[PDB]
Amino acid sequence: SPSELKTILHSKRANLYYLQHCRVLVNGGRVEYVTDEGRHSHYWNIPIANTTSLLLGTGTSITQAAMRELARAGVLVGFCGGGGTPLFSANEVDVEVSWLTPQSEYRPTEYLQRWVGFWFDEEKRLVAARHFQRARLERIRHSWLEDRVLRDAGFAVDATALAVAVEDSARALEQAPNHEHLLTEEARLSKRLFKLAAQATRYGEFVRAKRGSGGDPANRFLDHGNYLAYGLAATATWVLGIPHGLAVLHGKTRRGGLVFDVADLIKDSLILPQAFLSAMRGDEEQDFRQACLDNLSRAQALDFMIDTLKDVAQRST
Amino acid sequence: ILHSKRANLYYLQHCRVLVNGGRVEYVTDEGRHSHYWNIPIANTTSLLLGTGTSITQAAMRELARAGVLVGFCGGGGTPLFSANEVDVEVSWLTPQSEYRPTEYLQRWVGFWFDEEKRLVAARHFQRARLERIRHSWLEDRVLRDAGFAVDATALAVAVEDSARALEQAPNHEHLLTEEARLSKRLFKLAAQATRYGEFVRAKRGSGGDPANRFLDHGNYLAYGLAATATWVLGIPHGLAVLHGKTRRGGLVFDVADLIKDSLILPQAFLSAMRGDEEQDFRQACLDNLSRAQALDFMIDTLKDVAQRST
Amino acid sequence: ELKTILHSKRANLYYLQHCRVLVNGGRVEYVTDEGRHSHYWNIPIANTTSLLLGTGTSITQAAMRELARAGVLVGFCGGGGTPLFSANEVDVEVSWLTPQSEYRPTEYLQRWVGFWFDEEKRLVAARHFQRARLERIRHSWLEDRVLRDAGFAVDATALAVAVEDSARALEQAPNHEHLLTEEARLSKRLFKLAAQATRYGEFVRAKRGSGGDPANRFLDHGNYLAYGLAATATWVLGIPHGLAVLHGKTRRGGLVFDVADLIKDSLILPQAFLSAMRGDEEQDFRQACLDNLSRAQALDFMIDTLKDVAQRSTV
Amino acid sequence: MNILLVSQCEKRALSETRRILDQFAERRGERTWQTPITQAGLDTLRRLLKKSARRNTAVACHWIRGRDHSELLWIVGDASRFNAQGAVPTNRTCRDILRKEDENDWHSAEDIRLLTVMAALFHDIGKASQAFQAKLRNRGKPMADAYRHEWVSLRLFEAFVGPGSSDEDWLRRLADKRETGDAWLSQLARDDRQSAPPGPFQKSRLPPLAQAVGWLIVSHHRLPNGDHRGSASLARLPAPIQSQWCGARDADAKEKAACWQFPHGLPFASAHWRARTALCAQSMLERPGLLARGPALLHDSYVMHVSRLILMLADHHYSSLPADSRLGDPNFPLHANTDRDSGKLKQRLDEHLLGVALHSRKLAGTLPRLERQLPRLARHKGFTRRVEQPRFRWQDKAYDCAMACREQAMEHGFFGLNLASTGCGKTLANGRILYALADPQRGARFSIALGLRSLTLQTGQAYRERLGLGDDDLAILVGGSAARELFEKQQERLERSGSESAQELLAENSHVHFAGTLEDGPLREWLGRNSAGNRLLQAPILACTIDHLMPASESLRGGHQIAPLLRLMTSDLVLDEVDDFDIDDLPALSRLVHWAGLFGSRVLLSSATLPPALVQGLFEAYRSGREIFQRHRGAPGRATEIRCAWFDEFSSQSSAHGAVTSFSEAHATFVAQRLAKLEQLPPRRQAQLVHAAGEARPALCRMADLHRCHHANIEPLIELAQAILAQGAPEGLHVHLCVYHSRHPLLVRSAIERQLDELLAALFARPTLAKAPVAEVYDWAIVEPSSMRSIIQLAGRIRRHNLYLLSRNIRSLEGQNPAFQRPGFETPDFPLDSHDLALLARIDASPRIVEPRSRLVDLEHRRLRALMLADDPPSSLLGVPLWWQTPASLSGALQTSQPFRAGAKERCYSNQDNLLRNTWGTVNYREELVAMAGREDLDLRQCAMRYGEVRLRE
Amino acid sequence: MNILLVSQCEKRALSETRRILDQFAERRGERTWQTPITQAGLDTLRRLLKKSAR
DNA sequence: GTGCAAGTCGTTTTGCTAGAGCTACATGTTCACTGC
DNA sequence: GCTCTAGCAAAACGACTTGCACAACGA
Repeated sequence: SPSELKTILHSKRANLYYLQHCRVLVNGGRVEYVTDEGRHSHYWNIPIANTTSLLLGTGTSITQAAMRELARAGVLVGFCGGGGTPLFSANEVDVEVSWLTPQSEYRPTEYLQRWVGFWFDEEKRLVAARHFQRARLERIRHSWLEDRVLRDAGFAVDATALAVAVEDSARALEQAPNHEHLLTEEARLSKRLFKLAAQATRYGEFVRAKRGSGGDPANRFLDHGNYLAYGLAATATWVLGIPHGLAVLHGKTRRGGLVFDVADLIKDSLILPQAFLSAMRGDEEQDFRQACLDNLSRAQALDFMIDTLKDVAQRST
Repeated sequence: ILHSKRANLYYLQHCRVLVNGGRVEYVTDEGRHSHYWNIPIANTTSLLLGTGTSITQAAMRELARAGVLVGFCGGGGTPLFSANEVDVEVSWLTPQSEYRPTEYLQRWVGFWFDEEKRLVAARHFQRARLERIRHSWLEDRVLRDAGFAVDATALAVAVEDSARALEQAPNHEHLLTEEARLSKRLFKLAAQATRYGEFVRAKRGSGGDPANRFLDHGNYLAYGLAATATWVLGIPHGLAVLHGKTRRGGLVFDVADLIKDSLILPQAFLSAMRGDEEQDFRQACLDNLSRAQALDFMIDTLKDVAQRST
Repeated sequence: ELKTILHSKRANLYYLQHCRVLVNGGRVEYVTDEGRHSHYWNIPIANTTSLLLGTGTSITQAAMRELARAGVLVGFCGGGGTPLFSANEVDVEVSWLTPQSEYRPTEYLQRWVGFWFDEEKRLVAARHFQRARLERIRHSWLEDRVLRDAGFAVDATALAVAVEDSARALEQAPNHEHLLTEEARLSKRLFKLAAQATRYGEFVRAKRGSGGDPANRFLDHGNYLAYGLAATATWVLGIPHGLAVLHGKTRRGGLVFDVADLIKDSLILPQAFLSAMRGDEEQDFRQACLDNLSRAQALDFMIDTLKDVAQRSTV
Repeated sequence: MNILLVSQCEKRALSETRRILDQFAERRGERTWQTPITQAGLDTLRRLLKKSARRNTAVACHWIRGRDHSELLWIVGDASRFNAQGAVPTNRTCRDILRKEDENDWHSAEDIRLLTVMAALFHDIGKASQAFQAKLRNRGKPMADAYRHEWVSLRLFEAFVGPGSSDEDWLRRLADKRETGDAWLSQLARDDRQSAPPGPFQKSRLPPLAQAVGWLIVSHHRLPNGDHRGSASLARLPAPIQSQWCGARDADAKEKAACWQFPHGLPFASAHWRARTALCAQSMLERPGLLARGPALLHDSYVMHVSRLILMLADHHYSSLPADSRLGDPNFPLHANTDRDSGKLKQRLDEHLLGVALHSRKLAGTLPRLERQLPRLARHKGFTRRVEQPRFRWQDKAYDCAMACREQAMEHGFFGLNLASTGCGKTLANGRILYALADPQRGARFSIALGLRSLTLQTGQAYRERLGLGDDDLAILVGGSAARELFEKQQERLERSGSESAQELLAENSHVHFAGTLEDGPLREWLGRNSAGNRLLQAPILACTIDHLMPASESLRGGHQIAPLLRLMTSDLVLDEVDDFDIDDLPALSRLVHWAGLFGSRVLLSSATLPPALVQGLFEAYRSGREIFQRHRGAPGRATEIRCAWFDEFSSQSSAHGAVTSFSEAHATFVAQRLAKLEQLPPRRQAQLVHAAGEARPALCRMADLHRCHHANIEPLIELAQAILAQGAPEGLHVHLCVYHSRHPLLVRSAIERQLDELLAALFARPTLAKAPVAEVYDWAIVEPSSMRSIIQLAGRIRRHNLYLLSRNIRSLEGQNPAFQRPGFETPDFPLDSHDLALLARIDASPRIVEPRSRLVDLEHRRLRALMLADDPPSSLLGVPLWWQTPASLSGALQTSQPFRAGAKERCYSNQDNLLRNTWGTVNYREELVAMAGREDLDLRQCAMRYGEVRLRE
Repeated sequence: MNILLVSQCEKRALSETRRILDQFAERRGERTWQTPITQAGLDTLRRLLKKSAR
């Protein structure tokens, strides 16, 4: 039933699927995806109850009955480009993911009312953006400098340099008078993080590629990881009922911007270390995705994401 | 198949949607002759995949290129499962994604917090609802022929009185209750017309008699249709006008209200008395909804209240 | 190589009744009567450390051979804590079958026999045993939060007084008869404090399986679990079971008893009483005791204790 | 350690798996176990399971590393029974549920279809001119027209669209089927003023979509070709086009007025033509975002060349069809063509237009399925299983390396170099590599091409035997392409009717042997009328000259590009002794390689030596081609990095690369390894080096030392052969002289090659022995110096299974200043300071395989780097990359200024007996011809016309 | 909370059990599942299995 | 007598093929009391 | 078109029957 199925709290479901070259159908009352294997077609199981979302890549198709089931279970479905590229992009247009949100599962009515209460006054939005960044900085510090797992894995980082970078950026964030300056600070923050991550990982010199066009392993992994972050952000913002459109920071170059704004919370605090770490190991995209999802589960990324949205709505009163 | 001439909304069933040769194509039992080929693909169109259908990621790409909303709905199009979120038109977002942002959310929120205006909206909803009762029960005789012969003078008097009451009373709390009294009288009138005998409306699906079950099914379909209307307008479900501000999915119930007693209730009693199957009831309901242009009406109403609220 | 798993790290220990232990398709198994049918059950020999065989059970030669290859101790015992045999003044709690095809190391054996044939050195070994016994019980009953959470509320002050008094008592205890009299007194102390520490009211310790109350029953059964782990420890070092230090002068194969006390008071007593409070069934009590024994790496401690006493007695 | 073990075994294996596991863990399910265990214990368990594992064995081991997380440790046995994370499928069926057949990745098929159909509706409209109609009905003296019909059509098209119009305006007007007014005819810019109107492709005249259609219509018989060929104009090339580019002629003004006269009116009267064009325009307008794409579409080589291909292939086919009435209005006054046999009007003009449009649409729908429906070679034993003799074990190394990067190449493309030395059976290695790159699951398709001036039956038969291939598997194409002379002869004959597209796809002087099925051809509907081309496509594998494929990029006139272009678009390409070309020929080769990468083929270069600058230039061409290609096939947006590969006697290697810099640094690494490794292997040969001061060729033209030690051009070869025949052998020496030059007839060349192949204690038992530069593609040899490539490869002929060099080349003895001009790349711009000739000890490819006036090798390196890497080389500036860095490919300009097989030209040898004026391995022309006519089932004279050809100078 | 489930069902019951469990965990063997899951979820799982037990 | 192995043979499980239907069942609000 | 249901047949699986070997290869 629609109830007795959405019992696993969305912030604790322990899967997130990425699929390519398969058909997502229904078989014997279960939602399954089938892959061609030469000898036979193999049916694979999908535990909709323990699932946050599906990401569907190239050569992939879905049937209506599956949508009925997934909607009942409150699972997001997203159509994306092949393994780290936009679904659509032409000239200076990009559409990273096309989302199918459930509409038959009514969602709480308070967070939405707060959000839409403040979303129509730029100053109040700016305050929200500030809160987003301060949370991001906080997550960066906690994760890089206070996680034993990343350290033991070989992510030895220069504490002092990171600390001064964090303090410098945070002060600049406070100085931010309007959005453009805020985005410039975001850019400066971002690459300084790349620089620190790289040379702390023996990667040597590095540069971030543009619009998913990178060749070296690091850029490819970063591009792929972004979609995992997008998926978690999309479900985080849906479960509170906030429409994707109501962005605060990245809204004016992106459709459904709020997903990206949320994703930044987790883009750099995780993912970014794991991407370089896997590149060092000479891992394979299949492995990088597996390890990345394990980190996201351990760190309770979704819970942090959900809490932050609650707080910033809360804090805007 | 054009499900709403006001929204350019199409219903696809018994077909696969795929991309061959860079054009989105429909693999159907009718081949070249299916009407689906006449579907215009533009930023004005919006699809509703129906029963027995599937779509390829490549198609999703081409539709996104053209900027066409997609949504999955069950039989006949009433239960809307999943769909694309629709953008919001304001001066600070500005992506060039070719997707027709819709401005009604800003209009809605522009007044939703002002209680007096919210009440005015509630009144407007109920005015529309009653006038749709008088229309379907009296002006059109299709129900008369089908067997729903009912007295007019009592119904007209009751509706006139309730309309007179709508223009009065201070707060939502009265409006809800006035509607409830009208509901009770309408139930009594319908039962008398149907010769169904005594009727009592149980809720939360505790009833066992056919009338109750058919009412539940009819309401379920009505809710689905309203959900489709709101999704086309992009208004979130939580910004109710007449239901409580804490009611999960309130708005859809507000919108669903303008057809329940106009189109569902008579059919529920008719089918129960006729002894129809559940499937027959469902088909009859969908036929009634199609004949009445219900979805278009509920779209027009939401647009009208938005414009009127300024 | 079935004997790659180090004995102290092996997982399971089995108690069986009303079944036949036999080989089937290369596996070692035991068969239970289930009504019309009979059911085969699997014994993962490589991951076991010993077997206890009780009422109405039998074994076949092939199974014995397979167990010997894996170095699994085997033991015949009475049902539900009763001795396998007992005359009026005689007890044989367990009859042990030790593997002989596999060859234990030697150094520990040579040290043991080196010191075992004189009274004074045996006295020294006994003192070391008892001191270790006190160490374990103190550490388990004080520094373990698991038992506290389970509901083992104990008076720290009284425990400290009793344990310190006992420790003082060991020193300048003249002869082993005095020493064993002392530890019997210590047992009485522990019985009482534990009982009053678990709301069991007044409790009197029964003797050689004559008890009727649940507490006596469970604790008598636990004695055999301890015997099993002690026997395997002794065999692993390669010491014959006969070279006892305290209990040899009524028991046969005494040393297994002497080693067992290392376990008995520290681990069995709480679980036995706690289960009595919960009124749990015997199977559950054994399962919990088993699980605690693994939790504490108890078999490892018994081995370490024997090694240490060997070294300290060397000089 | 806390383990969960799951079994997927079968039959006997699962009894064994149970026997093992049950000793280590309690069984908690019919196929599952779960217990704690020590790490060492688990390792032992894994070892025991592996010790005896059937192919049916399948066991997976899971670890719970803690609270709320689990991991997969290892799988024993058949890994296919699990996915990566260790899950197991719920159900499986052999039924095809995925149905991947239904849709295809041709993400631009619709665009080309629309452009083609639009062009077809206008392609031959210019034939409505009064001048053309008069020419059509006149059976007497034929007159060359003022302009070709297509140019008239283009001007009509431009007039209809009108200058300055947006694409929407003319599309809308065309779609509105109500409009029929011809007032726009007055706007038509008649070219017959004293003043010349501006080119229709100028910025002000036509919008992008219109420009695309205009180019596609004017280029449906010959590519435009003007005189301006500078870079500044090449970058905007479509705009500079003008009437002079398109075969305009000189004639009286009256005839030009007749060209601009349409007394009978345009096709607008016809009902169909108006309806069909309106429908097509409406469909084009409804296509999403096409108009915005237009400007990029104009410059896209893929879209334009595919559309051109499909356009002629339709026009050529329909022009060969018999007429029909149902199409259009039968009472139309104008006609399209005159029957060649009966010399009468054949097809109505609108009938022709509509027919071509219809057929073009059919082709557009058909083309994506060609790669699905064409014959392929699958499961050939010879390729697959291993080789037994260590001499060739490296070939297995190569096959494995290719098999290790199959699907990567399938996605991104492939660019491999077979760099191995001669005599190592390179043919087999090349074939195996290409077979490896094919999908194992439907089979392979590839072509083998070499640079011979023309190819004989023997080299093909040799390939057939080397590869273990049947006559239905491997096709062989003989001879070489024809010259412009015959084409102009023929267009003079045929332009009288105007059906220039009737010229045969393959010149009938060419012929193909292949013994497979023809009627199965997916293209039979359009190629069955020329069985030669149909056979060319049908054969799963074909061997031919490189010459036969160039018409793809070099067919400036006529539909000769059709067959080879389809071959590239449906099969992979191998180039062997690619370096044997002369310097002026490489630019065309680069064009070919670029297109090979443009249409999704995969390239494998093969040679014993390959200058680094050469491979860099070709690679950058292929990279550019692939980058263009990936915009229209496969998953859009994926980054370009080609799967490069190298093959050798010593090693095999592959790596992805995104740009030239990394590629060259990898290639140089592989060279460094090869030459260093080669120096370890002992030398095999020793070189050595004239009392000739006369100036008279005969007298100066007028072995024993070698025997005691151990036991450039045709004309001088003939001269010295005559001199040797006159002189005879010295004392105590019997000389057997086998002559084999390039001007022997193909029949004779084949026979000589057969004898030499067969003949070259057990040796003395052979029949003949007991009874007693074309060589570059023995116990001792005498060589005239031409270049290092010749020096080494000739040297490779020695003790393959001791050499003396002439200190100078005969042209140097004659004192010619650039003595090596013909054999080498010396030129008056780039000369040597002298022609008198450590490398003498080891004859290795080293000096020219690496790149470091006094060193010919240095001069050649400089020429290569300048010609095809530098942007501003010395002398005239027409570097290679202009081919893809500009819209050049819209014109015949670069094919004109950098022609292929350039210079003095042959004539194929109407009776001309007046011009005629009257050993081992010798061949009698009559005897072999008589035998082979029977083998070929032909009349003797007809057989002679097929194989007696020689490329003599006129 | 980390769970391992095994099914010894047979005939018609086995299909039903697969119908339920497959919606809560990936399948690891012919008859076994393994996944993390919250306590409330597990309670719902058992309740569902009981509802239609055989 | 105990256990192995080769051969038999009754279930039981999976997939294949036609053929037939085309669901998913309340939703008046606000606030005080109850779990982690 | 998609999925579910009913009926079938092939194959896999596990227990039974019988005939017989009687084991386990550093010091």
